[PDB]
Amino acid sequence: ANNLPDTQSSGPAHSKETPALTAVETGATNPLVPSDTVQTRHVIQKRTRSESTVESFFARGACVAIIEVDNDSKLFSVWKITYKDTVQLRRKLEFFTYSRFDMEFTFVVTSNYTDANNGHALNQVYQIMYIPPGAPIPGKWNDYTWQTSSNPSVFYTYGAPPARISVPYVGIANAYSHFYDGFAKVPLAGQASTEGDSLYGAASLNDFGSLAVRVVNDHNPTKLTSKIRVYMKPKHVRVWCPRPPRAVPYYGPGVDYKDGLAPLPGKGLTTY
Amino acid sequence: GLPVLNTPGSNQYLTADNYQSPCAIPEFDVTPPIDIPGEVRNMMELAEIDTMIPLNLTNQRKNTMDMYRVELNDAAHSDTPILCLSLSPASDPRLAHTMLGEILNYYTHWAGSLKFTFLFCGSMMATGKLLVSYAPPGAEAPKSRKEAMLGTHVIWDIGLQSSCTMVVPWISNTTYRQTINDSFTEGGYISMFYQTRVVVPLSTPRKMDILGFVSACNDFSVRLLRDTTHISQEA
Amino acid sequence: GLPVLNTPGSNQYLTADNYQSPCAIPEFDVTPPIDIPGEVRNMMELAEIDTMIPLNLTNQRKNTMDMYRVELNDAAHSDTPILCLSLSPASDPRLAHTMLGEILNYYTHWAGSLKFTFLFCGSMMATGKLLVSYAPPGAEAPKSRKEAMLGTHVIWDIGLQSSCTMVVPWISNTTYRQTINDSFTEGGYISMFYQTRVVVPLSTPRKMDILGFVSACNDFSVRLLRDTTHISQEA
Amino acid sequence: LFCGSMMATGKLLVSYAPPGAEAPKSRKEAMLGTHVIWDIGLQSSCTMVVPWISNTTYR
Amino acid sequence: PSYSESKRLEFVAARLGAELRDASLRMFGLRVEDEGSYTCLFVTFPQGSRSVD
Amino acid sequence: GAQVSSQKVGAHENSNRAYGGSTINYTTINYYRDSASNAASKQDFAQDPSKFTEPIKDVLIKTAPTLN
Amino acid sequence: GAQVSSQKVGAHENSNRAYGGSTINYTTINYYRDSASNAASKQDFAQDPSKFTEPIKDVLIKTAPTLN
Amino acid sequence: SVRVMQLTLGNSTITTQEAANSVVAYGRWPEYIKDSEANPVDQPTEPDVAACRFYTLDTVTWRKESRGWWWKLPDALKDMGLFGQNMFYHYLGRAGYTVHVQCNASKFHQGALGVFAVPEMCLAGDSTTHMFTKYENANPGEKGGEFKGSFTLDTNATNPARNFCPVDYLFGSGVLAGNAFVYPHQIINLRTNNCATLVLPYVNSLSIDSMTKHNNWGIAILPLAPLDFATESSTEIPITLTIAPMCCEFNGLRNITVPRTQ
Ligand SMILES: COc1ccc(OCc2ccc(COc3c(Cl)cccc3Cl)cc2)c(Cl)c1
Repeated sequence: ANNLPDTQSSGPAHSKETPALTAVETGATNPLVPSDTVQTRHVIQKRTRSESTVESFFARGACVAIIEVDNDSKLFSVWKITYKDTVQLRRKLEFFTYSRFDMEFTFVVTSNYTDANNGHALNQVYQIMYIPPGAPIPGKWNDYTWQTSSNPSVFYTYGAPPARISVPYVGIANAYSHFYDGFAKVPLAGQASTEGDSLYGAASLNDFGSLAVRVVNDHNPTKLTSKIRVYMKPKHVRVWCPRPPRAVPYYGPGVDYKDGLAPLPGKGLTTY
Repeated sequence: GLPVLNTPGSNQYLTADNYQSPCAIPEFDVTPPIDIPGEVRNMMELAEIDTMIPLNLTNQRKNTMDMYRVELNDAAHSDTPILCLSLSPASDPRLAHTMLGEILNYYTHWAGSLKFTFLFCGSMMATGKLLVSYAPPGAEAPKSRKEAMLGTHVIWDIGLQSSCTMVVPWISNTTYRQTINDSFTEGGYISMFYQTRVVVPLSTPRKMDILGFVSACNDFSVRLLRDTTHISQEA
Repeated sequence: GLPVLNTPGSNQYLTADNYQSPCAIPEFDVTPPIDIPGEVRNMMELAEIDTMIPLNLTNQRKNTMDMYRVELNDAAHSDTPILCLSLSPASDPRLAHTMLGEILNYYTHWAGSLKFTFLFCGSMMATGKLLVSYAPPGAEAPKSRKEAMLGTHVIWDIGLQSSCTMVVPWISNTTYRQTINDSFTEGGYISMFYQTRVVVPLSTPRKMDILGFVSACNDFSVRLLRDTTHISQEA
Repeated sequence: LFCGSMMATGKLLVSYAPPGAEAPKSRKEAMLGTHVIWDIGLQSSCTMVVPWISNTTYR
Repeated sequence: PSYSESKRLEFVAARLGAELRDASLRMFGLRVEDEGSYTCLFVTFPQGSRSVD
Repeated sequence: GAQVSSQKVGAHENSNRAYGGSTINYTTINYYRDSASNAASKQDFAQDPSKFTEPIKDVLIKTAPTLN
Repeated sequence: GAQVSSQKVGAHENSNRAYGGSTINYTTINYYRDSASNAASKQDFAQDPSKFTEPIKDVLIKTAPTLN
Repeated sequence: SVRVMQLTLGNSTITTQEAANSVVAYGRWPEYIKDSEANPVDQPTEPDVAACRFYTLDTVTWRKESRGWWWKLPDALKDMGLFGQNMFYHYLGRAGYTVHVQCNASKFHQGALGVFAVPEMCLAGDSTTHMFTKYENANPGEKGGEFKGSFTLDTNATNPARNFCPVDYLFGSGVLAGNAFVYPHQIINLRTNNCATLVLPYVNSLSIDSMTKHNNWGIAILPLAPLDFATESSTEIPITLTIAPMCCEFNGLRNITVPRTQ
């Protein structure tokens, strides 16, 4: 996040040192600066790379999900936690193979009457319950699971500033894997083809669990719908192994492609 | 309690704010880190790595491996350009999709020097001298070697060292340029010509390819994070 | 008053927050404590106590005192397993309801070593050697003593010391495993075989039981508190 | 010693397999024993050392 | 398809790809390993980390 | 009356602030007279499980024979 | 437990306060025990791109012949 | 000089007279797990010279029409001597590698091969079903696979191939191939060098993992400039791949794993 070096003045040359010539076969990039190939003046550099630090690049709340609940089973909804339901944050994360950070979740809740001239309801309160992989998932908008004696819940009152909570680095590995070239199972010799088969590039069937959202108020016959837009921001970021960015449209959770396979336009070789 | 006064901006949600919030999973035993190879601290580190340029975007070559190959031949000397490009790293179709261009499309401003490296993939028996040029904006885009030679240029002699780098110095009026095609912040023209000609003996291929690479210099910086147009989502 | 700005998260109720609040019964004369025996500081203390495993969940034995008894006999040597188990402490039906399994079901991740102790309840006149085994995941689950003997194992000689402990070391790829049946974090197999055979003289019972116990080692830990599926409430 | 012309190039694998197994008949078997991958060029020759690997003190 | 250990099971769904689930299970065998009861619970990106016994 | 404790940093930012200074400390001040109003400090200690794991009168070594 | 850092002043007001004093400093205090609750300090460091730009075994000088 | 080298590992030596230096991925040389980064508690096995030696996989042939080749590690070495034995006998395994690609021609030939080492090299499949490629197809072993010039969707619903369909210009994963230079690499330009040498440390988000379930590195070879000779439309030059595992350590010994095949 710092300063750039100054440009030193450089005069003419006539020597056996040729920085302009190189050999990219080695796998290295030629570290030339302007003064290597032209005469330069002294410039005191004041520009910095403060905004391109790994932290500043991700320091934005991106939408990862839009959970919908109809307060007239739709009285409650469950969202399997992921960053792949949307494309924008996903593409930025995928510039790297591994990552490690904390997360900040902000929830923007909106609601409205479906009918322009019918129904009425008192102010709604929402419960956003996190169900860690293993915990019982709600079957009804009002069954015993909503007691949350151990699961973390967030109760949001409609109209209040967006709710917000922080989550630590929760991975079971030392870093989050954006790419996993493997399987969760190894098919063994002799077992039925139905056996030992698993998805390519998938780890746990339930990585991070899911969110169960519901309106706590008793539902009125009035037609109402609410949407909880989930925004996530990685804070305290560290990333490893850069990768080229996604060039063609995403086709699922994997690196699969199908449709926009011809991303580049035509342009004449000798056309400026 | 302590008397307070709520100021405008209260209860809002700025997508770019930086505040504290309660932890939903308190006292969690966080898995410690390990020293994984290849850690990155700044996005500009990635912009400084040579990435191959898709120079040949002709209808038959675009979106194939041929878009990266620019063919040369042993024909008699000509003053016509081998290739032409505009210094619009984030918007020119040939630069916009390189690693450098991809990163620039997440920012609104860019400033700094760039360098273009060309690799000769002909046989060892092939020789030749080429002129790589850069013309700052404001005049007619060079169409002959005679005009190109009047601007910044490097005369590349082919031999043992297979590649040649031409640095495009930061010559600008504004302190930062925009990542969109805009005349006010236009960057100039890059072109290549034959200085002499490619010469090969008998029993040797008379046509060969050259590959181009682009990377940022150590004085390169970008600012104003924005969203890219390189990724979309229908429905 | 003092100018303030309300940040997002204001007026919410995080079920896992940790704030102060006014006391509804101020100046209350609290009854002082007494030194009651058996105080607990950490839930892991309970996971380190041996608890009997319901190993025999066959239809006639499950949910009876017989689910805890695994019967042996003085038959000639066989290479077939006496019992088989999967190292899924929170999900395997035989482990999920032990004190260890009960606690693991209130957490999402577990890591550490475990130990299985077996008690021989035959007569004093009975002798025998048994092989207790643990095979890390990835290969075929052992079905003969020949395969089991290739992994971690303890050859138990029966005599004065009635019990034998086999430690299942922490051998994992991930830093923590999940408390659900998931192949990515699978733990391996536990099995028992006859090394020689149980031998008894005349006028002595030819069949006897062994009881199994499971507890966590001192390097065992769990994280991410969650709700258990072991308790429900209808209406 | 390579006695081809200067214009000739090539890479060869010289191998040594201690006794006891099947004598190598493919490069795949030979490559599992002691071997030197010879790249032809300026230095015309290549040496492969057959180390003393024996059970007896003398053969 | 992952067999959580009850060796006497058969799973028949168009898996490793997707469908989605109108899956059929089978328990052989062949003894009266009876009931008791059984449940069938699914997971969903929208609301559906839930089902019915 | 402020209590300043240090946090156990999990994920580290590419800053020196993530490794030292007041940037890895947190501050606390009690506003209520009754201790019941206080939050939980969560700086909780552990103990020896022996009272449960080995409530034996005559102490025994694992290497040595239990039944002697 | 307050952390006092200085700001990098961009646009300067016609004041001496715009050039010095606590007027170009900002104050921070952590209120939560878990480091996850903390904001980002943003005083982030940089590094050498060499691991990517020149992952070469035998180090080479730009003035000197790459292929030697 | 930058051009002459000799690599010795165990009982195997490789010599080259036309190198273009060597690349050490991310500047990290392979190493063993330190006690501070250790996870499995059991004593590891370290075969050393028996496993850390040069193994030559099958030779492929480069023609004017070739699109490219790919391999996965440790997969390509699963049947290689004692390295493969240790891989299958242990639940966990870790290793680094020295990849040496060989390709000689003559002074009248042209062509350039881009040799890339990619961590977590996930490839694209052939069906509309996501992540449908089956284990047997994803792990070809020493023979590896090939890149294609175009995407062709498998439509046989009765018998889906469940294979990869790596399009070359899309780097087999939906990214542009010209940007693959951000990964450790070397280029074998026929007018300059004979080979490419890359030293790869162990890269993963864990200290040790299952070698049968997970491939850490992928080796991709793409013709950047096609093969051409004198006037022979007909030209074929072999490309031999020699890889040596380094700092091998395995944990969790049991009975041997025998994976399902074809
Ligand atoms: C590589 O990029 C990643 C890695 C992990 C991720 O998710 C991990 C994750 C785990 C648990 C929770 C649970 O968080 C919550 C809690 Cl406790 C309470 C209330 C609401 C929420 Cl929301 C949320 C996210 C994401 Cl979104 C991107």
